Amino acid sequence: EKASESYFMGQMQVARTESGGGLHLQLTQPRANVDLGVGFTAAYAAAAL
Amino acid sequence: PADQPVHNYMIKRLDRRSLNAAFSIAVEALGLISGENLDGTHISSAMRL
Repeated sequence: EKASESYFMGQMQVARTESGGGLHLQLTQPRANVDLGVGFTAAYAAAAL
Repeated sequence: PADQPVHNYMIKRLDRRSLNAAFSIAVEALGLISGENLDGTHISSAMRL
């Protein structure tokens, strides 16, 4: 739909952890969503096979 | 015969100990404090306080 889902982007995060073969840099970011309109706002179509 | 003014000499040792304490801080509230990305309104929000 023209605007079906709301959507919020959080703030990126870093996470260091020392190791032998160098360094691990797991980088994460949290996000959120919610629908607004009453009724549905999307559909399938099993088009081809 | 008279007496002389006596005196003694004492040697003492310094016994060493040490105390420690600790706290923490939550990853979610890390960048909320030092993060200089917050431009205009989050710098005086309620959650920052």
